[PDB]
Amino acid sequence: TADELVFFVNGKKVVEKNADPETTLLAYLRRKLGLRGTKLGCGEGGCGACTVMLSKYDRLQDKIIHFSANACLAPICTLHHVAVTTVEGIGSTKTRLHPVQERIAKSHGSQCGFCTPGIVMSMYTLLRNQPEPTVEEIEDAFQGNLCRCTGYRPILQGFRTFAK
Amino acid sequence: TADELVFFVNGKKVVEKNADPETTLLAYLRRKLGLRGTKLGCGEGGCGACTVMLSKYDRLQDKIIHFSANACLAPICTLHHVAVTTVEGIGSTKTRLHPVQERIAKSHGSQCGFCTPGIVMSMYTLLRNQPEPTVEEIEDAFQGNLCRCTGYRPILQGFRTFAK
Amino acid sequence: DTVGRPLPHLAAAMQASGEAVYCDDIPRYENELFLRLVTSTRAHAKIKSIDVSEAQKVPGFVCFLSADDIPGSNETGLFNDETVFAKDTVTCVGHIIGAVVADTPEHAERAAHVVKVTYEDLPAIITIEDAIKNNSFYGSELKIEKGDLKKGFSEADNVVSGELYIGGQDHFYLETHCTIAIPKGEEGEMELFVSTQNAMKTQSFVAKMLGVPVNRILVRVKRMGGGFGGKETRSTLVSVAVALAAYKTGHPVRCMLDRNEDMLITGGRHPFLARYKVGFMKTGTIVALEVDHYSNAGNSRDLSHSIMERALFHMDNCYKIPNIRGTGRLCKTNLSSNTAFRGFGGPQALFIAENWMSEVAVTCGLPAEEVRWKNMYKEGDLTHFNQRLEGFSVPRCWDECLKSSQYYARKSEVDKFNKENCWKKRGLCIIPTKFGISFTVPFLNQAGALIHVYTDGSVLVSHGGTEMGQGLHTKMVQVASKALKIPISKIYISETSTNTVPNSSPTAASVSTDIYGQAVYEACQTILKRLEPFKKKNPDGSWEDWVMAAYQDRVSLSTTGFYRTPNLGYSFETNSGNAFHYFTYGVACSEVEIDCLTGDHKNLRTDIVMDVGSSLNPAIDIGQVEGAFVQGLGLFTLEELHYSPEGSLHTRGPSTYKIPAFGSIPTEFRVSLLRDCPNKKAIYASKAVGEPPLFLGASVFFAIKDAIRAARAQHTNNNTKELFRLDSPATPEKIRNACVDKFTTLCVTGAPGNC
Amino acid sequence: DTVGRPLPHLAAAMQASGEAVYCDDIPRYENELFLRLVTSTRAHAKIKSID
Amino acid sequence: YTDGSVLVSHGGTEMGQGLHTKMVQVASKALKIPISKIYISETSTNTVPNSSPTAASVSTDIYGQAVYEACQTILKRLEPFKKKNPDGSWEDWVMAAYQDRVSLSTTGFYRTPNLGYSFETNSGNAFHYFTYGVACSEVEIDCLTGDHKNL
Amino acid sequence: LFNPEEFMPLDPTQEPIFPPELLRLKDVPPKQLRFEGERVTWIQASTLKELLDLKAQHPEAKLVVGNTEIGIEMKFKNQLFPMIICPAWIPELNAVEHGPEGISFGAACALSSVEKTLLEAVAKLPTQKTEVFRGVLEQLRWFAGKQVKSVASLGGNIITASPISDLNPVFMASGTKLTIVSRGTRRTVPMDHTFFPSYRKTLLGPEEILLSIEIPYSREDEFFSAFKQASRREDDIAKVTCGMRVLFQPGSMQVKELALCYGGMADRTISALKTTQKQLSKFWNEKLLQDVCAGLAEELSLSPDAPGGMIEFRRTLTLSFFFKFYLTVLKKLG
Ligand SMILES: Cc1cc2nc3c(=O)[nH]c(=O)nc-3n(C[C@H](O)[C@H](O)[C@H](O)COP(=O)(O)OP(=O)(O)OC[C@H]3O[C@@H](n4cnc5c(N)ncnc54)[C@H](O)[C@@H]3O)c2cc1C
Ligand SMILES: Nc1nc2c(c(=O)[nH]1)N[C@H]1C(S)=C(S)[C@@H](COP(=O)(O)O)O[C@H]1N2
Ligand code: MOS
Ligand code: MOS
Ligand code: FES
Ligand code: FES
Ligand code: FES
Ligand code: FES
Repeated sequence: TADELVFFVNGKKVVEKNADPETTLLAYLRRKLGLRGTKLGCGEGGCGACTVMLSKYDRLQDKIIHFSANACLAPICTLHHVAVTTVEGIGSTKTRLHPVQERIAKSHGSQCGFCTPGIVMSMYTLLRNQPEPTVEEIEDAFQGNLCRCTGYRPILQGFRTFAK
Repeated sequence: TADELVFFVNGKKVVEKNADPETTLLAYLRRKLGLRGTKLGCGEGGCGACTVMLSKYDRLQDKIIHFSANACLAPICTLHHVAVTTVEGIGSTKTRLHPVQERIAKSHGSQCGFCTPGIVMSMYTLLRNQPEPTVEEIEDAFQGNLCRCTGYRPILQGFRTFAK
Repeated sequence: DTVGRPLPHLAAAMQASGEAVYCDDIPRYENELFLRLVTSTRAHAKIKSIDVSEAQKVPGFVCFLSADDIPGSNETGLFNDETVFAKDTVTCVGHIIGAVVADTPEHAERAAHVVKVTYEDLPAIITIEDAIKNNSFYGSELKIEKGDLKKGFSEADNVVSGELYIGGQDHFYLETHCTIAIPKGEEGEMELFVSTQNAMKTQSFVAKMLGVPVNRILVRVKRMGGGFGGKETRSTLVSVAVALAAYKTGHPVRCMLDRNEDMLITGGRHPFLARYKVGFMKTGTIVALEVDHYSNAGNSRDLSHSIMERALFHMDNCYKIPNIRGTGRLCKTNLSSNTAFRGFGGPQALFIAENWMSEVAVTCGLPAEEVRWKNMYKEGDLTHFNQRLEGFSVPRCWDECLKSSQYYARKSEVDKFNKENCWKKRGLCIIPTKFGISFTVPFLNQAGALIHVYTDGSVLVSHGGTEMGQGLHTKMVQVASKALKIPISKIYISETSTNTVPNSSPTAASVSTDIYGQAVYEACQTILKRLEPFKKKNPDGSWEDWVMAAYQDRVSLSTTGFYRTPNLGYSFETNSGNAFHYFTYGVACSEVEIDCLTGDHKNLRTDIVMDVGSSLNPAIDIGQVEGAFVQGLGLFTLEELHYSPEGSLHTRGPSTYKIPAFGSIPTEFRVSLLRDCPNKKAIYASKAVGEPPLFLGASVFFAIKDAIRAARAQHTNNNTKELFRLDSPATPEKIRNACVDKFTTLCVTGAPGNC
Repeated sequence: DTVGRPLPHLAAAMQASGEAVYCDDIPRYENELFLRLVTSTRAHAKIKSID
Repeated sequence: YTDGSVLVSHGGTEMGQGLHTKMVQVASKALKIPISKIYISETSTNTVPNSSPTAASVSTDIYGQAVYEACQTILKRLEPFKKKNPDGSWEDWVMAAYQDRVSLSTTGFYRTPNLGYSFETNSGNAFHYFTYGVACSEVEIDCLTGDHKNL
Repeated sequence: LFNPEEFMPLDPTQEPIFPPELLRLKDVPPKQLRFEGERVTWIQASTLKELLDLKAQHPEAKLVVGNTEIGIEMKFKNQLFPMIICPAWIPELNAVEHGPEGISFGAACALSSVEKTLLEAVAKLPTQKTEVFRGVLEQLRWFAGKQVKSVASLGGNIITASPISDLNPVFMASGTKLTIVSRGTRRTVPMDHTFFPSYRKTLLGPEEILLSIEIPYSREDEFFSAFKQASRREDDIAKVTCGMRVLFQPGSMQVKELALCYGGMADRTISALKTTQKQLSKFWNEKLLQDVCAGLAEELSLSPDAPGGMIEFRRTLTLSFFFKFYLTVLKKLG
């Protein structure tokens, strides 16, 4: 009587046989899949701590598109045939950091670290759409990410290195 | 097309809708019900570490009966309409200890403590069958319980106080 | 002040109620996996393939782990001569090849059974005689020698030589080996909950296997359901495997061994073979002794060297022997590596001693007590390793045990019984013991504590020792309370952990009360010195007042304490230096009745007198005497391990391995602690009690041998000075076979026989 | 001796990778429950009943 | 520990300010060993009791001192082994200390001196010292909207 | 060491109540239940009829009552039985029936029930009628613990057919009667040497189930002993255990019947038939002792490499146990 929900997280197939419409992607990642890199900062779309990348083939555009989303507000039920990438999908200290991860860490752009995965996912998404962005494009990528510790300067300074 | 399995543990009803025939009472108590007073000592009936009391209304004797059993060899599928009493069913430090529990502890009858629940339940079961046992009945009650620490003397001394 | 009071074990009420948490009682994490070891079925073979195809079809199967999966090092064991996971060659049945990980312990079990190993057999060495014949030993001969043996044997009136074997022993801790490993996912950090007496080696060994610094690994030990030495080192077999699974999966993982796995894999007490020659006078006085000892060490060194050292230290028991030579060799065999077990080589060497001493008395035709007494050390004598016996209390234990057991009157009753009975016989024997106190490796004789006093006046004590049922935490609370002059209700010990006290020695050698007692005492002295100014200012105030004032004056309420046993360091090159801090002494008298037709026997009465100095806790110390004696009763008379000729253990559970039961203990069973004998050398005048009483179990063995002698006088021959060999354990088989009669010889059939 | 040098925060690499563990990132026990506070909707009042 | 790795615990907590980082830098300097040999895992009441909250900006000052003192104790205890094996490594000195039954665990403690201001007498030091600074900012306001830009 | 005067007194009326809900459920009529696992289907049979049909339908289905043997087989011997039937609920398999010739026990009767019943029989009846009962009780004396005895069934021990069963030698020596049934079939046989053809096997058909076991009263001039070795070193071999019976011609010491049956001397319970046959009409004296021991020494001789070892000890026990029986019979004969 209920359909299967099929999506991908970090390249791996998720088959949810009993999807609850109320379940957010953030709750699913953290409490069903045990991927805790994505964080709860507000649950209202304003802080971007829960930022992930979604990818899908656009039928109309005839290509694969990549964009950022707040996992705290994405119903898993919108994600049928969508691929999710989280912070753990792009690099790890156990294997190798992604350049975005290395640079934010080495540039002193992470203090408490709680906003860091969301900002990494915002920058990563930008780079997936535009491998050579401008300084302007870089700052705009972060209108939806809040950091209480750093005063933002080091984060922009570290990511400036990816321009233009 | 499986029937529900219905039994009691410490006065509380357990309804198991998907009983596996291979499931032992010891596994069920420890790993499904989270009652970890009952221990694994051997898995072959020799040690008594897993001793519980079983109670049922015997329809052939027209009588409620109480006996001890090894949880490690009791299939849950034999227990439909049977009541299980574990060590946590008779007393605790958070409520009141059963006299059996008080006396073994105070008589220096518990060292490492691992065999103590099984011995407590063997003694408990005797008293539930015979409120005024003899000294001989008391010793025979423990043919199935092994203790590696105490040399047994203190356990028998503390329990001899129940005799006459 | 509870020191010297019979305070129950602090956790006894919780243990009786099933509230006490042991390792496997810890709740499981939502994602926690389960590990089952995969183990060799051959004594000695090359590993030709490992097939996990059928195991992968088991529901809930996660992975198979083998040496190839280890990120750091596959080299482990106390002397770095073991593998975590056997790679190309297996060297005992039970040798660990790999592990299965699954979502439930039932699924791990199912998968493990269906893993298929292909082997090519290699020539195996199982028995000590195999090993001697093949020159298969670890290291070179150990030796202690004093006096002039050729001279001694020349002055001797009589010489007796012989061979004797003592079987090994499975620890049979009611809780088997257990580890939980929780990987943190940060920086190689891992937190382990382990049933171990040795958190330090666990921590180190896990660290080495992973290839990460020791500071990343935290090992916590709340309590063990028994240890008895079997968790001094061999606990790392399970811990390291489970840490690997945790590292590999990123999930919490646990393993608790089933009894049959535990008995096969984890090692036991060392079997010993002895070849001996004693020279003595017609009076029973010993003038010369030569004993060559051989231990069955199994497939790695582990603690085998130190065990043989302790054996050589105890080959005298309580007897002055002017010309003596003891040697020891460790046999390298295709059996699970044997390890520490309560007594640690001592019971073996002491049993060998009492055996030749029993033969001296028989040969001389003198009463055994008299020969023992006449040969006993005196206060201030030197041992064969030249250590002075100060406060030698055996004579006192002996006299008091003789009196309270009514030995002489009961001896006459035993004789009356044997005169009146043809197919049953009684025996009675009184046996002394001494047991040297300290690790024979000097550097292990160190102990740390860490004490915090919180601002409510409550005190948290942490020390390097672990609780395995011996009441160590109980004694440490009693000590801290006496030292600080506050009630025990104000003190708590939670667990033993590597991040509170680092580099701890294993909780072993019976010295924990001694050395952690001093460390705790010292920490307490520091706290007292810091609080003294506040007591001075407010002498009628409360502990809580003093503590709060100290806190508000910014005086630290946390300190370490440390103790290092002084004046230790025996040299095998000079045969000098103290091997031990002092000795614990005891005497046991036991009476038995044997059934000469079946080989069954009844333990009728046992009386023990034990020198434990001024006991910190008589109830706990009496409990230790009783438990240790019964384990020794098991070792010498009930417990027998049995192997196929191919070296596979047959006896893997309580159905085929018989530890003493409620009905096994002496019908009348009396223990007394010697009075007015304070020990200057240890905490509040107490003495170590853990291991010293176990050899007193042999009093039963030698009462059984006395009873066999009577059966043989009845049915076998007329030779009153006959020496026959009785190996340990004296099981019904050995007892029955020794009662040579018309049935053993088949004379009853009409054939002639040696009857 | 790194004192006086601009050494990055020790945990920064793990913070960027989502491997640094904060309180809620600790795995839940199988039997672990969840609490939610019930709080006053009034600045100053007697509590008459709770249903 | 007997591999030469060092575990530091102190009363202070990490909230992003890089206190553990600074404490490792201090320990490395005081012990004269690389930072890679030292680790801080967590803050806990069973390792360091009765801790003040991590607050008043003083955590580096005060835990830095406690860490320093504990390190000095360690160095003092290791010194005889350094002298016996002057061409050896940290790891060899630690192992020698262990085998000679020298304790490789110690507390450290610091109490800020000469503080005690009285509101009754208006005297006694309230602070140990002061931290100073100056900032110059320029803004542009939109007088029509109330918005502004920090220039 | 402790003070019992300070202990809380026991209050037998203040014990946990038997769950009232469970008590209400006892009125509900029993019916067949089916449980399905990863690997095993389990059917709880409510009626003998259901059991016989299920077994006819599924002859390979494994019976389980106490599981004290099947649990070991599954866990330790790797055995897997995809279909299990539990007949424990069936009244016929639990019935304790007093008859002219002996006491009948349903096959699911727990060893504790057997022991209770026999202990009562022995207290009430003349010594001369309870010789076999006392043999059974001696074997049950130091046999496991209360926990095992409360769930281990009488039939389970018999059909398990361990070479070291302590009960099968007594049942063989006494010609204890076994009532065996399938759909259609019903037959009663006294247990004799032929009941155990090979290792762990009995003389039952694939569908047949053991219904009841009748342990005989002893008769005039009939005497019984049972003995067992007090050590076990291997899982199910090489532990000597026996049942011994002699019937004399009326008022005589002349052997009319003799049965010496042994466990732990082979891969099944065996009867020393050749030895006992030779003693028929002989008198209970030293010559008989000598001839029986000689017979036993030969008939039961063990190869040096026999499984379980203890070769000399076991031979010696077979003889020493007969000697004890020989002397006991002499004391009983007066
Ligand atoms: C710790 C312990 C100690 C023991 N000590 C002894 C001992 O000293 N001496 C001794 O002789 N035994 C001993 N036993 C064995 C014990 O007596 C038997 O295991 C028990 O009686 C088997 O009965 P069960 O109901 O548990 O059988 P189950 O395990 O349920 O079944 C046993 C076998 O019998 C078959 N079966 C059961 N009922 C019937 C039926 N009525 N019709 C046809 N087949 C049937 C089953 O299919 C199975 O093959 C010991 C067992 C334990 C666990
Ligand atoms: N209950 C109990 N008592 C026991 C043990 C044990 O595991 N459980 N181990 C024994 C052994 S082998 C030793 S060495 C000592 C160790 O503890 P101690 O040094 O505190 O006596 O306890 C002895 N008594
Ligand atoms: O020193 Mo005890 O662990 S043998
Ligand atoms: O002292 Mo900062 O925590 S306000
Ligand atoms: S949690 Fe703040 S935007 Fe999702
Ligand atoms: S680093 Fe703390 S909120 Fe950004
Ligand atoms: S666990 Fe040993 S009898 Fe059940
Ligand atoms: S108290 Fe340790 S096994 Fe009994």
